[PDB]
Amino acid sequence: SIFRCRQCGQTISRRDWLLPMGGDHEHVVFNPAGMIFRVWCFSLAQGLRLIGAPSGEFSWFKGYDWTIALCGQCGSHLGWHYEGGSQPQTFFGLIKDRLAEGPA
Ligand SMILES: O=C1C[C@H](NC(=O)c2c(Cl)cc(Cl)cc2Cl)C(=O)N1
Ligand SMILES: [Zn+2]
Repeated sequence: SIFRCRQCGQTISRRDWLLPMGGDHEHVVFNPAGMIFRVWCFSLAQGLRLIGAPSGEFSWFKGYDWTIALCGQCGSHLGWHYEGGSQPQTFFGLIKDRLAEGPA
């Protein structure tokens, strides 16, 4: 029902807020360092700290620029916030295995 940061327990998001971007909330992707991420898309999230300036470089989602999303509490890299696109303008792509699911 809710998703917390796996490292410290910070409240991050909810199952109800999963978003099927391109028909699926799950997207498996790699960055230029070859790191594989299983990214779940969410319409909304909280408890994050978004860092740096948005960048389109290597964006996995056409038309969106990303900013890195850290856990606001412990600093763990939890994913990205996506903006500058259309339908929707913004969303979060969070790394599934950095989250823990549990009761509200
Ligand atoms: O949509 C995205 C987000 C994802 N970005 C990254 O992994 C990334 C890059 Cl490329 C550079 C730095 Cl300095 C830090 C990070 Cl976290 C990517 O490659 N495509
Ligand atoms: Zn945390």
